[PDB]
Amino acid sequence: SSVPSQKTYQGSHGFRLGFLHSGTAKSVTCTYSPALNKMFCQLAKTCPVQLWVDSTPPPGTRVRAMAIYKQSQHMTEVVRRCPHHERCSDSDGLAPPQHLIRVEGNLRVEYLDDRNTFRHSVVVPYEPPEVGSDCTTIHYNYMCNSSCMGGMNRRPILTIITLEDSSGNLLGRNSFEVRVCACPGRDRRTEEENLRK
Ligand SMILES: [Zn+2]
Repeated sequence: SSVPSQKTYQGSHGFRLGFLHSGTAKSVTCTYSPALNKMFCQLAKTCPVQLWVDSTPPPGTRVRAMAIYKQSQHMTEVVRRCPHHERCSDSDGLAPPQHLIRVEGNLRVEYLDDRNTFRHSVVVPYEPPEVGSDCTTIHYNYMCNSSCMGGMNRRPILTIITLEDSSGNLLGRNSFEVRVCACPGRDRRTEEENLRK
């Protein structure tokens, strides 16, 4: 399949992502590394991602998340769940069983299997922040480990978050690497220690 662009594009609304401050305790379930621009998370656990805008986009704006393989040799392959997890019957009633990325706690979620590129993505309406908040948080879940055989096969992925109009035109784009693993805290610490040493 054709490779969706990963180029950062803040756009006219100044679209940026934010992440909670987490540490590297071995018990942590999701932890973001600013140095690596990389989220480390466990399978099927909440991954909060904050949407920040400098100006409010118009009604009908949407927020799409899509995984792509980070390495050039794998970029043209659609990111999918492994057959074992696809068949394990763990859906929430809406997410197709093959989709890696789910959204939890959103009544207006839509799951797309692109009719032409076969890529999967998950989209929700953009909602402005509520009273007292400065950003909007989406709760993602990743439904396979990076190591799953027949799925990610130990290959790193990026998540691309796009702000789009109702018709799919690009308003903004950001991305971050993801590792889905048993012990995100240890893996983040190891990768950061390797980076800094
Ligand atoms: Zn799997």
